[PDB]
Amino acid sequence: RFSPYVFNGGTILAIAGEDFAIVASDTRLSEGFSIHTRDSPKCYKLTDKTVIGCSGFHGDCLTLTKIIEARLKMYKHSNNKAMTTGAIAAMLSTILYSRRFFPYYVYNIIGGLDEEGKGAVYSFDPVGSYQRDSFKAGGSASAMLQPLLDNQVGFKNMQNVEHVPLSLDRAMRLVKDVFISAAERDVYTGDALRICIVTKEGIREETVSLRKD
Amino acid sequence: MEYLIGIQGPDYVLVASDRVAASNIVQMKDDHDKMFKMSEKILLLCVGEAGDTVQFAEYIQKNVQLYKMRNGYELSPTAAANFTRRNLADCLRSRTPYHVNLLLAGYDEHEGPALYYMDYLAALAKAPFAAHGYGAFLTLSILDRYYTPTISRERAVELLRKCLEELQKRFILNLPTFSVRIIDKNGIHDLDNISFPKQ
Amino acid sequence: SIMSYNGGAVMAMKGKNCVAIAADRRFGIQAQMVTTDFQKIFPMGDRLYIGLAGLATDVQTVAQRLKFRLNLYELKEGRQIKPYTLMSMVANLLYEKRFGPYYTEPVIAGLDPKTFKPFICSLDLIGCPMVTDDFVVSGTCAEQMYGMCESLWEPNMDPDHLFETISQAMLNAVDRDAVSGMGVIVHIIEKDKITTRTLKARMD
Amino acid sequence: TTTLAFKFRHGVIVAADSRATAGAYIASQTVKKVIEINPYLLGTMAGGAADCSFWERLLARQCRIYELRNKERISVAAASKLLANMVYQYKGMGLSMGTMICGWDKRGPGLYYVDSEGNRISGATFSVGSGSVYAYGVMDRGYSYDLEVEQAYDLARRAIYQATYRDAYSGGAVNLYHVREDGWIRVSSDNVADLHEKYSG
Amino acid sequence: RYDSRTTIFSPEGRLYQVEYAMEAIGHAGTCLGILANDGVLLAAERRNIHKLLDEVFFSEKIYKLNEDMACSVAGITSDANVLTNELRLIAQRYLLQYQEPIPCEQLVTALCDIKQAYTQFGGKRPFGVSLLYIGWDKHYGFQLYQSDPSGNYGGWKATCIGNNSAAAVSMLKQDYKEGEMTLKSALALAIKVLNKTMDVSKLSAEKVEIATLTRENGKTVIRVLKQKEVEQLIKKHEEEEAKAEREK
Amino acid sequence: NQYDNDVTVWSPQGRIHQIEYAMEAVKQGSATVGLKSKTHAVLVALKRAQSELAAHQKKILHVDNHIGISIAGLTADARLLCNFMRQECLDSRFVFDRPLPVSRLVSLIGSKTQIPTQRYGRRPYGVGLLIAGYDDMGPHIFQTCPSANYFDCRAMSIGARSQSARTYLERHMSEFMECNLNELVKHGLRALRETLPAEQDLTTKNVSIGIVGKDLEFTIYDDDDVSPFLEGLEERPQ
Amino acid sequence: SYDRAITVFSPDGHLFQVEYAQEAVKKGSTAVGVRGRDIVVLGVEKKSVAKLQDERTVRKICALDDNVCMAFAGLTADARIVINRARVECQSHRLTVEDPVTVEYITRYIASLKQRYTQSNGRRPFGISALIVGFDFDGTPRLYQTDPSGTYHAWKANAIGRGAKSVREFLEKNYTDEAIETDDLTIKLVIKALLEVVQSGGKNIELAVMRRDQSLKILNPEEIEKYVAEIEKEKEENE
Amino acid sequence: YDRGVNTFSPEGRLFQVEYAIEAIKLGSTAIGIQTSEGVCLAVEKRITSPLMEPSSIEKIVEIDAHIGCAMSGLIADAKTLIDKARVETQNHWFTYNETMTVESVTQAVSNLALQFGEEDSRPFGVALLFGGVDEKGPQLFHMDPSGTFVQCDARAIGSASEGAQSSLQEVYHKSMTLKEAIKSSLIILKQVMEEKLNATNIELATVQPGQNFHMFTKEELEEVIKDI
Repeated sequence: RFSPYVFNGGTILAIAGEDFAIVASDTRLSEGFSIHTRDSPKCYKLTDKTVIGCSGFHGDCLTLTKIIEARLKMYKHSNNKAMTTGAIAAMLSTILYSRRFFPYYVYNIIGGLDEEGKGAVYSFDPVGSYQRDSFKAGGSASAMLQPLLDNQVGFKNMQNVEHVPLSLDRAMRLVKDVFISAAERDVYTGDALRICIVTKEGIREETVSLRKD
Repeated sequence: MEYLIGIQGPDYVLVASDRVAASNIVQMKDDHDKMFKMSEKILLLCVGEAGDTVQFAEYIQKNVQLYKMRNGYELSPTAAANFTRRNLADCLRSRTPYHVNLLLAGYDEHEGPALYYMDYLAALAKAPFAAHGYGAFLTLSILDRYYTPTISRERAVELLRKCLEELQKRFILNLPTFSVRIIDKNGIHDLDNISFPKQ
Repeated sequence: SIMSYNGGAVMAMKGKNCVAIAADRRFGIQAQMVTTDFQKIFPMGDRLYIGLAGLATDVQTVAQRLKFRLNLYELKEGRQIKPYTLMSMVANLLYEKRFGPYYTEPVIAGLDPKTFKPFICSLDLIGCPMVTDDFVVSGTCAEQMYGMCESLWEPNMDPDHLFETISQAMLNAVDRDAVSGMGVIVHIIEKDKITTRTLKARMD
Repeated sequence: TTTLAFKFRHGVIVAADSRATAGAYIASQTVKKVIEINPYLLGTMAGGAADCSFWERLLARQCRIYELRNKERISVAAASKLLANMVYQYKGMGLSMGTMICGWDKRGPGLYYVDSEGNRISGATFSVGSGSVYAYGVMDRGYSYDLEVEQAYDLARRAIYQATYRDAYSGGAVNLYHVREDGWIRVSSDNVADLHEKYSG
Repeated sequence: RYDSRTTIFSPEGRLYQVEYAMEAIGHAGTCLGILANDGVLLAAERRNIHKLLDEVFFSEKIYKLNEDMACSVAGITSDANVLTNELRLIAQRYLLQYQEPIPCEQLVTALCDIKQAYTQFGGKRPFGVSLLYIGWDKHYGFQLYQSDPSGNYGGWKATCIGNNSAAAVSMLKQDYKEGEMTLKSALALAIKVLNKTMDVSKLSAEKVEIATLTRENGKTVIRVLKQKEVEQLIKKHEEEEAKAEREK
Repeated sequence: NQYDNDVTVWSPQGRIHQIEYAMEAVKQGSATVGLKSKTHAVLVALKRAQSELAAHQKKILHVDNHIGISIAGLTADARLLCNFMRQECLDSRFVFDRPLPVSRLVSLIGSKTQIPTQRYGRRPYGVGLLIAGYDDMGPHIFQTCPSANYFDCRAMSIGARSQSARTYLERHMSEFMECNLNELVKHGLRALRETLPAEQDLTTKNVSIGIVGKDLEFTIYDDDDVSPFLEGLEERPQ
Repeated sequence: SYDRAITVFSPDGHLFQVEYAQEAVKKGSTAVGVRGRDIVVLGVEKKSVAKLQDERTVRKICALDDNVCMAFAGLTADARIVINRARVECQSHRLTVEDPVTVEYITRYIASLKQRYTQSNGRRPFGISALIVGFDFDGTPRLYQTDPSGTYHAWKANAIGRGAKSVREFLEKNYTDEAIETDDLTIKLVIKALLEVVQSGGKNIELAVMRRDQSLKILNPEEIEKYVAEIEKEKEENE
Repeated sequence: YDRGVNTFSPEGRLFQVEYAIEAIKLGSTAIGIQTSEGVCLAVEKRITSPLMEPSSIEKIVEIDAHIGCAMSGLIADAKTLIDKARVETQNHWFTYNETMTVESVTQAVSNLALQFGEEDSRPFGVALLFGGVDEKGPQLFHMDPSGTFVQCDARAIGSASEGAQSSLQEVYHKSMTLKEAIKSSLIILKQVMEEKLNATNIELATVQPGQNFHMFTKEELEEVIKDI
């Protein structure tokens, strides 16, 4: 009989900097044991200071993206201003709970700048609970990225090591190293790496190739 | 699971319940009350599900008080008992069935004292004594042994104490304390609490 | 089953100029009794009774809904109700719950309001009327009640022997049943008076 | 998941862990399981993340309107009752909620317990969670109504530590709040690994 | 003017449509109930007693309603049949709910809330019907009540109808009894009051109606007493006139 | 005079007076002028003060990234049509993922305003909408009316004493197709200064200018950015 | 000229059909009420029994809940709907929120129910005014009042009915800033206030008090006759 | 044609809503002034009786903990507008974790006042003054029964409205302070009311950026009046 859900894969990474935010994802879209395309990024520029990532079931990712982009315009003409980073995370929690008994199969991470100019990363669940974190990794390779970033960013289980804040250039090579190691052991990850950098001067993009198998 | 008792006298109604609000292993509350003063001569005992006990019995509680304020006088215990049966049976073949077990205790100025039994399928009865829960099995044949239709209110408390010591002996649950009421021509009087030094 | 949740037995029997009806007294859950004074025969006007058996919820429910419609009928019309008319009234009430049905099987017994003519009938749980000339039975212990009435019934019987026949039919059949008993009440009515007797039965 | 709450002479003590998992996978270690409803009310999170997050935020939406319409704060028994009726309409549909309500009232302290099943009870001591049953015994061995303020801080901090030791679904940090007559106050937030060097030493 | 619908006040509190309905009942029949210990009674008048009718019901003004209550009627007959079928349907809804008869006051207020509700809602009419109440209950015994088109009511011990027979209320006070209120003492008072108000002399039995309600062995029988015993009740009062002229 | 009461009632001359009266509500509002080139469509409005120190009431309001409208008439019917206007613009973005063609959006307005001009129970919308936009075939200048007619045009002025603005537009409409924004804007606001009494001048605090372009999103300039537009002007020949 | 509608305005901004509803209040019997230290009291006048009816069905003083009272004016039909509706709300409040009902909450329900009942055409407004007296909200005595426009409002001493202007002017020169303690003194203030009745028969006063802890205490015409005697005892000092 | 909200004139405009503007005129006066230090606000009570309890007459209500209010005209329609204005600020915080701006409060309020005959009743009879300090600093706004919404720097409405405006335009300038604007406001009040100005005829309400509390003055008001 008909089943309404299917898994598509994907891996989303976000790191809250001191005055920046980095959002990274792969561009591989798959289903079962087939590859649909090798060019399908998960980054979405909502505003000039907020980028969202959407993994999971791809049909709900296309729907939920267009609902949020409609409500950005509905906020603005009612208030003569744009939404903040924390306002979007409060709005998204009500949208995800609004279909509590038929849930979206989407994992969400919002990264961007606050009103003070600092980094902010909000992680989500498919029902709508959230919290502010410093770094999260969502998607199929989520278990292969969280223990390594605890060592490098959080400095957990380390002795006699000072807590220097992560610079921008050091954070770029940490993102480029974790996706090489994750594409080796995971099958839902590869073919590119789209990286979005959110600073006070706009949004930069950068693409790094991976292995194509 | 929890226990009720319904000893009826010639001019009094002796009722008692337990004080346990357990959660599946633990005992969260040991002074819980299951006694609802519907009016100045009618009590209410309720045993059932988690939310269905509080939601339904307070719906009856705040509907008999409406009859008192609007008509100036008080319901009889028979008419109050036969209104509670109407609300289960009407709300039984629906999406929200209430799963509670009740017994009603009332005194009338013209009919004397009265006791009514209630199933979770809304079946009325007029009993000289009644009980509920798993402890209803072990205790009612004791109460069937020594009952007399002309019994004093002092022997009924002694018969109630005989009825609860065997529930202390051969029943697996703990049940340490038991609150006791009494209803007469003067109203609802609160008797002393019943506890058990086991060994 | 759902019918076997509380038990019950209702019997009616036609005589010469009179008619009798009897039922049990036991109220109880599946194996545990509660009381021995549960009413299962309800007067609906003079010289005309009704008996109910089945689920104890629908016994008390239908007997109040039928009383709701009877009093509205006997005020729009100054006359009383005919026994054929009540059978059509009950069959309408059960068929409205075609797919949500009440779990009872009514038995109607009574005399004609003008003549002395008796009337007995029984219905199903969805309202199939069935009139007879000798007896109707309903309840859980139905098969035991057919065995007693097919052998003891006589066509033209005085109220003396009609009482003695329905007494031996109820006592010997309900004592074979397990979930029915604890006392038997018998109503025997006629043109002049109504006689109600209770029998000495086994209380086990 | 392990929360507890107990009231005494000087108000109410609230304590909880900070670990939220997903199957056998730990999601985070910094989950704030005590939801700050008002400056005079506190709520907990026990069973279901978004279920305890949404309906207590909806309760905080309701208590503010009650303050504006009546020029007076809401009572503790009122807010626990309003939460019980909202969840009861979704009975059987599959909610999970086992929160607690704390706060000072005109009658004094206040402590109620609300389930998703429909249980609304008062009391003096409570402990909710998967590792809740490990916390009842160590609390009741040291509980008294006439405990000191610094003594009550060490009792709840001990009881969360013994619960996170035996349970696998409990760990992270130990939050600790204190409800005073005027309003609640944040006491501290200590790591479990820091307490292990303190308690075992 | 202000003779529009009933949902508009006059310049000063004088709902004119309600006042027009409360004056319409004076040009109608005549009904009265009297005091009684251990009983109560009603008395009515047969209008248009032309010799080509049947009277197959033999009860026209009086409608037995629950089991121990009846009522008179006065006003527009089109609205009369609506209220009686509604009022009987109230008492059986109460009886289905509590399995006890309706205690004779909150039956009246149940109708009076319906009769009021047509004075506030729409462009229609109020009920142009006033009517009486007799009954017995557990709490107060024998009772009398008086309906109005506005939904107002009130208990009484003896009352009647207005512009037809408003002079009878002066007679009920002048010949008032209190305590000595047996049924035979009240039936003699009833035929005397209907003698003057019904302007047709000598009081033929086919123009009147008498209904009683007693309390017998806990059954509360209701009597609509037949025309044969009206005859010996009238001729008793005709004899008392010939006895009263001995003082002259 | 008995025919002058409802929208339903026809006249013995064949003219419904209630539609004829809603035209008069348009003349109560202030003047506003819209025009276009081959590449750029600019509409310029005129603010009106309420008191000596309250803020001036705004006229031009953003709708979409390629559509902006002006206003003249009732403010009650203004925001009621705006909420209908914004809902239709984002439905094509949500369904078709394209911006609306401007010519077919206005046909939805004439279907919207037709029902309350025929059925009893709702007055006609007293409103004077000027519409500028960009479909795939260049700029457009549209006007509407409470008689539910919509007129495509290359220049239009409606509102109080706007006849003198129309005379300036007719003798300069040959110059509008070629000139760019540095004078196309101040071709337009030379038409507003004849809709003024001859003693006061168009200042920086009482005028709004909205520009939507072929490569330019619709942008509203007011009270600070009007000064690069009001520079380089002559006075009135007095 | 133009009234005949509750939705139209006057050329000087009035609602005459709302203002005509207050004219129907002035045909009612007067009822006064004061608050005191602990005991609140309210009394009514103009009983006027008519020799042939029972007087327990003409009652003007009712209780909504266990610790709140009610006195009204206007016409008797519209009061019965408002009383019967307010008994439901002061009971359904207790079911949804487990507190007892404050005296302030029930007056906002009566005013708001009379509010929306004025707005829509074809709905004749209530021609009654009410006095809500209750020392319920945590030992604090209060009394409010209503209006046919739907404006709940708080006084400290009140008079309504046919002749309220004389009594309200009387109480301003009589209600001392000295709080009337020894609550029979406060009851004697009402009997002195109700002494300016339309006829002042003496036996036409039905005073009802409440000691803020018990239920309603309807006074008998023997205790009230004793308070009428001591009012004449203080009147002997004029000579 | 002057008794219907569904009927135009040969000239233009209602009369119906024009008659609703006239209902404001028989109210009480109220003055609000916007200043860079915050927004002060004053009103006149017109207490009728000494037995009449004074704090049951509201003219300043608290919409939110950084937004005040003022009213005139019909009291019955005012309590309807205050109700949703408290709810719409509360629904916005529920779904955005932020405070609704003072301008966008009245956007929600004006969306229902223009619904009197525009559904599928009568217009309201009350003007409102909204003062508050949002992220754009202190603000002061004004509305009407016709839904026409505008920002004002210093506004006086109610009875004595036009007579206050002429004197109020004289002394206002941009570089005011808050304590200067408070004593400047009630010089106007004692010139436009008929009773002698004391501590019981008026009441004040202020709002500051760092002092979002205290939209009321409690007897401090006696200090301001004694130094007039």
